[PDB]
Amino acid sequence: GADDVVDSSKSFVMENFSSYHGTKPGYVDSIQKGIQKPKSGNYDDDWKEFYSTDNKYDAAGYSVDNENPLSGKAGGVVKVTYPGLTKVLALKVDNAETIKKELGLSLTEPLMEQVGTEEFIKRFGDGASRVVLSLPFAEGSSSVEYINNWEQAKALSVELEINFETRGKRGQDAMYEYMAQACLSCINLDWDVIRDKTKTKIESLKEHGPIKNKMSESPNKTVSEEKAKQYLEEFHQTALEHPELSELKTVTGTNPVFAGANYAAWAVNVAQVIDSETADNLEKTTAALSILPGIGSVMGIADGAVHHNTEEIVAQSIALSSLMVAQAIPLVGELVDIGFAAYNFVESIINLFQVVHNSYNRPAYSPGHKTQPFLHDGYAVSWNTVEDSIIRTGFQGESGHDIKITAENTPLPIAGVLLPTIPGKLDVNKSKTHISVNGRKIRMRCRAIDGDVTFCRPKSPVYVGNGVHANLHVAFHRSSSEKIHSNEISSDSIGVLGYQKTVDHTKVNSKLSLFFEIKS
Amino acid sequence: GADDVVDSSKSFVMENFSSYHGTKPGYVDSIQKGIQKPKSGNYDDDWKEFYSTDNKYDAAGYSVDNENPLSGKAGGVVKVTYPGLTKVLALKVDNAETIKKELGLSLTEPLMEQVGTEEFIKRFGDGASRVVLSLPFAEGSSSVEYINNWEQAKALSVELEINFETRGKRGQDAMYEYMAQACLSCINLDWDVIRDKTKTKIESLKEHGPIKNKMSESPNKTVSEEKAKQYLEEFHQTALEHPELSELKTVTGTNPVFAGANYAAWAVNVAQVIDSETADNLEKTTAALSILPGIGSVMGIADGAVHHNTEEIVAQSIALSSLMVAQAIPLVGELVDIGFAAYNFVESIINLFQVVHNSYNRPAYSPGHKTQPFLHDGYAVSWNTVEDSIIRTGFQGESGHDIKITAENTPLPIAGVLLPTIPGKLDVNKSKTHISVNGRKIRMRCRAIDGDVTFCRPKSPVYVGNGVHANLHVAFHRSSSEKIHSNEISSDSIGVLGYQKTVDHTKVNSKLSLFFEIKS
Repeated sequence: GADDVVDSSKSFVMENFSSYHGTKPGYVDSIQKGIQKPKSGNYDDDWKEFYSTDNKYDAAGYSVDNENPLSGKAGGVVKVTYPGLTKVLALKVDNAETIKKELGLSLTEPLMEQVGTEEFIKRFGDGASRVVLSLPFAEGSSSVEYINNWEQAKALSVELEINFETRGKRGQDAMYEYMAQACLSCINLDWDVIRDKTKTKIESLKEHGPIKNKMSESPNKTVSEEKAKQYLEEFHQTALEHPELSELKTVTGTNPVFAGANYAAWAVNVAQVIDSETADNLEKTTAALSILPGIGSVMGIADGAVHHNTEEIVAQSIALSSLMVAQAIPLVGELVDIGFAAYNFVESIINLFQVVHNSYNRPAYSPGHKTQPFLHDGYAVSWNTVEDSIIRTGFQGESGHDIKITAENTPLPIAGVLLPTIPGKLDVNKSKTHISVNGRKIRMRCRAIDGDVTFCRPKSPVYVGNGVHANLHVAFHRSSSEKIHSNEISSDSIGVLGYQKTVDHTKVNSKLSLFFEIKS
Repeated sequence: GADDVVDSSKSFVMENFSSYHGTKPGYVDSIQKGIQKPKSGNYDDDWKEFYSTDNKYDAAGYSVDNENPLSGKAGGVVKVTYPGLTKVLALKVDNAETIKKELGLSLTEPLMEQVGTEEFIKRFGDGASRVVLSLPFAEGSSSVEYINNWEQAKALSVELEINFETRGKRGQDAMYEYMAQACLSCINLDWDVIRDKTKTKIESLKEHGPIKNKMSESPNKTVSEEKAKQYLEEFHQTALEHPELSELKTVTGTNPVFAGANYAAWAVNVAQVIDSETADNLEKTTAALSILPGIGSVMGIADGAVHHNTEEIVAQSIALSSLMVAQAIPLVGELVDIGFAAYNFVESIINLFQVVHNSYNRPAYSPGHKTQPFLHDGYAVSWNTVEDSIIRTGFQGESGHDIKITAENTPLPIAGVLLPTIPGKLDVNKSKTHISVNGRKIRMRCRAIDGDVTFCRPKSPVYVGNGVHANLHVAFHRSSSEKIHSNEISSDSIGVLGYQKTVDHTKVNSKLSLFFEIKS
């Protein structure tokens, strides 16, 4: 029925309904004369339309130069307003055939065509001058996408929200500073400060005796990739000794992702894929750099956290990466000017920083929460469904909870599982708790540890891998209707235990965590 | 309603309804006198019951000695038959409160109690002498689990299906040879042959000049773990040169998982966790060995396939592993007799082989098929739902397909995606195809490659990692109602491309495959 394709709760009517539209450079002024369909030349006749959104910051992402989409200039965002009263109709599905059939409309005329006809709107407009469809912007987003009938969009009034090119910043800085307003702490850095600090640090580092000497030491010739990495590793060790890098050094030691070997491999990789034509063009540089592994070493991003979180540390890491890439270019080839390290290398990587910082500033589930997998030591585990991750409380009775388990290649063991328990309010049903391995149901033997943890081991050995997967089913029983209190529990996760290894001279199992939420 | 908890299609009535029950050693004869509730001492008052199954081979898995569940003897399987007519009632959920409420029965008396009362059965039995509940055995399984009211189970007639101890085989060989009857080729090996071949190969290998000399060379002293691994690696290289290992050598070279370094690390790991008490006890040996990583090297299992698939190669790998572990024991400690390498080491690992071979012999989805993830190079990708993996054909209109993407730690790029296409019958809708990164919707630029592939790249750089995940949404449009024909397509997978690397002196992207099925 129509409620299968339309959400009446999120449908509504508004007077002067406004929304936002990202606009490419060169059209920021011309679009403000009026919304008009572009010239001929698509993918779905039913979906011809003019697109807008409720989120001006999402709209800013569609404003970059189409001929240089990765690195080009952003135009701006305009606000577009319908005069009068508009019915926004929220959809539950984006399939034109389903929407057409379930709304009793003609299946022979494009959906978006009919949305714009006087019939359809006297019928669905609830007294509105026009009808605009709505859809969920995307998975992981709360924004709203608006689909406007072109003709009806002629009625739109258009004005400026922001012109990114009037700010006169370098690269895409204005666009990303704007998007950062869409609101782990937060990374909201000043990139003019970072760029100036980076140039300053590069010039200043290059005038140190030890670094100058290291520079001389270079083969300054094409040499094998392992020799190049060894020299670059040495260079990194030298430069990090200097005080303009002191903060970097301190973050460097807290994580192997940040070690000199990883900077060396990144710098060698960069020099290997940047030829003279690419070095001269920001877009081509960005496309090349953007497909390399290892950028988290330069970015100080590991374990879900952005560790290079101040303008000072970021400028230090970019400065150091720049001079390492300058050192690596003559060790891989002869035909590329090392000016790339100071110019488009810095310009491009600054752009990549802003993309990734932008991702980490958006709400997202951590590994092991809801349906995001926990990936670790070659395993993948995850809650089968979102409800599995909720442990309901305040009632007598049972619940069951499914956890998917597998591994990437060779067979890896599952040693057991650490579960929460609370006498009366949350006991493990050890009859109904089991692990199914390619459909072989394996029962468990469990013992209590302290008072709030039950540890269960399979009664036959469990292995998972390419082609062998498992379902861990956890059954809890509740003899009391008393609500669980958030300190009767000492962890917020179920701990699946993988293979045994030695961490700092102690034998422990690989830990695979599924985070739960107690509710109700 | 009752149809929310009961499946009338899989419910039925049978005359002389029989099923199977795994029986622990010492109870195979006594159980055949009659089914009886054991003495007092559970987890859910509603679920007191006697359990059976439709699959005698699954039942065989519950027949092992409870005091030695990993490695102990298996009793057998008995067939249990109800005289007369039984109503089997299939359930859709295993929650006693939900089942009780929805079936209009009392919520104050255990479910399984009421199942056994004359009331409930005149009412649901459709003229049956008793009522037995049914449930899905497990995830990934097609077997059926039966839950029998104890009292009503007094009526059961019991006979022998198999006594595993009468076969008089070593270890658990009878149980696993039986389970293998439950039916990539298949691994159905004769383990008496393997054991005899293994003893023979060990004795024969130990009498070679080169291997004897290598033996002398050993420090024969406790030494560092890296020195031990170096010597063991040398030893492995020596033994593989001898003709009784020729088949092993040939499989050895086809895969780095099988290289001498991995055997050495396994053998060192084993020697490190086996003390004298553990070496003397099969169950304790098995519990220790079963939680180690790396067993696929000895098993020849990698990439979803069992490469050591003949009695000859398996006996060669176990023989070689045995003598390596004999060499590693004095290099880690002084208090353990190397007789462990020949006795319980071989006994235990044979048991682990049978467990894993048993897993690979069961039907299962490969990585990237249905909802099993494809794990590779630190990424995880998967179909969001099972229907996403189906591309329907034979109609004009659109479909959409969601692929979850993330990575395990530091930010890794998504370079683009390779998609199937067929003019008219399956075109990419490049307006509605996009990738959402923590809710940031990124559009694509696509180009055709040949005639049946469309390659799409994001218009802003995509990275994923701990805390950053993506949804790839693929929209197809169909201008013809003609059914896709299975040679208009040259691959059965969508290819997500990750970071760039060099494979045999060529630059390629990490390949992440989502396998689809064309249907309808």
